[PDB]
Parts: sequence; structure tokens; C-alpha cells
Amino acid sequence: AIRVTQSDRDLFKHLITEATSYVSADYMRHANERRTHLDEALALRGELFG
Amino acid sequence: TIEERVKKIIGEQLGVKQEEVTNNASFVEDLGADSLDTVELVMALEEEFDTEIPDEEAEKITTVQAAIDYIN
Amino acid sequence: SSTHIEQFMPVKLAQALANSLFPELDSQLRAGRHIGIDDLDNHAFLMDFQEQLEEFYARYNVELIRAPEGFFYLRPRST
Amino acid sequence: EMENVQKKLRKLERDYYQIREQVVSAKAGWCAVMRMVKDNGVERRLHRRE
Repeated sequence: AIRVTQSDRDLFKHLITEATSYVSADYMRHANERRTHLDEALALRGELFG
Repeated sequence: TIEERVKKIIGEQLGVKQEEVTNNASFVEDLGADSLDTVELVMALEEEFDTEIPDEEAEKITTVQAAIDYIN
Repeated sequence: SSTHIEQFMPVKLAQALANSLFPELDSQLRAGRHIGIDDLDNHAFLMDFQEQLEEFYARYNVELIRAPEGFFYLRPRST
Repeated sequence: EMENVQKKLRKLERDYYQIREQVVSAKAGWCAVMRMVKDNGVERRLHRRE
């Protein structure tokens, strides 16, 4: 019983961790570029108005 | 027209359905647009009609009806 | 060197096919029998050489499959 | 001096316009991913703030 369940868990864990590492990284890259350009735009807006 | 160009901007800047965006549909509660989403929505509204809005008068806008009211 | 098992077959696969439990299990598996945890001899044998048996039966265009509940069985392909 | 500074103001204005257009274009594309990730994949697994 152990020899079965141990294997199944190894496979689940490896797939989940690698897939999340692969996807979340680039998702955050995109979010960060958008955040950065928005921040630059807001600073420019405020300075222009003042 | 302006009253449908506003919908064009709102739906494609918040991703919500055209049916959802009625005149009285508020952005935050109905359309779900949060702080940054609403900021981008107001920026897009500015860009569409190539105009500018004051900070306070812009932040006062928090609904489709209010959006058009300031736009028209 | 020549005349050496490795030339034609992996050692572990030959070791499996030479086991005394293989003929019974092969006959039953081709007949469609499912293998659970209770028949220890057969189940342990399947676990020990799983990859060799899967690669072997692949020659017949059939997959030896292991369900998450831990039981093996055969699923034939279209060919 | 105020005239001289207004020329800086106008440079900032042109920069601000460019940044504005770029930000809006980014949001337009990102919307599709948001509608696509409504499967409860975003709340914590994809949006790892760390």
C-alpha cells in the first residue's frame, strides 16, 4: 500500500510544482510591466497637472 | 455615438458583457473594476474622446451614468 | 561482447520473462483479468517490473495500464 | 523662467501622451486572460505575490 501511494504522491507533487513555476513567473512578468507603465503614467500625470 | 462609444470603452477595458453595462451599472460593484482597473478605464475614456479630466472630477465618476454625464 | 543477453534484450526484462509467475499472469491479462492489491504475488510482480512489461506489451499495440486505485489491466489500441 | 519651464512642461506632455497610449494597449490585451482565468486559477495559485 505504501509503495503505491508514495509513487502517486511523487508524481502529483512534481507536476504541480513545475507547472506553477512555469506559468506564474511569466504571468507576474506581464502584470509587473503593466504596473510599471501605469506608475510612470501616473507620475507624469500628477507632475503635468501640478 | 458617444453613449455607445462609452460602452465600447467600458466593456473592452473591464471585459464585462455589453448587456451588463447599463446606464446605472456602477463599475466597482456591478462591473467589478477595482482601483487600477478603474484608473485604466478613466484613462481609456480620456483617450477615446481625446480630452482630459481633472483628478477630483474624474474620481467623482463611479458609474456608467456618471461616466456619460461627464463625457456628454 | 557477442553472444551476450544485452545485445538483444535488457537484463531486467529477460529476468522478468524467466520468472515462474509470468505464464499464469500473461494468460490471465490477455483474457482481460484485472489485478488488485489482494493477490499479492501477482501484484508485487507487476510492481517490480512495471516498465519492462509495459514496453514488452507495447510490441502488440496494447497499453498495460495502472489505475490510480492501484490495479493493472490491458487496454488495446485501434491497431 | 516660466516660459522656459513651460517648454519642459510640453516635453512632459508629449511623453505622457505616448505612455498613455501604451498603457491602454496593454490593458486591452490583458482583459482576455482575465476572462479566461475565472476558473479560480488566479486567486492564489497563479497570483503569487511573493
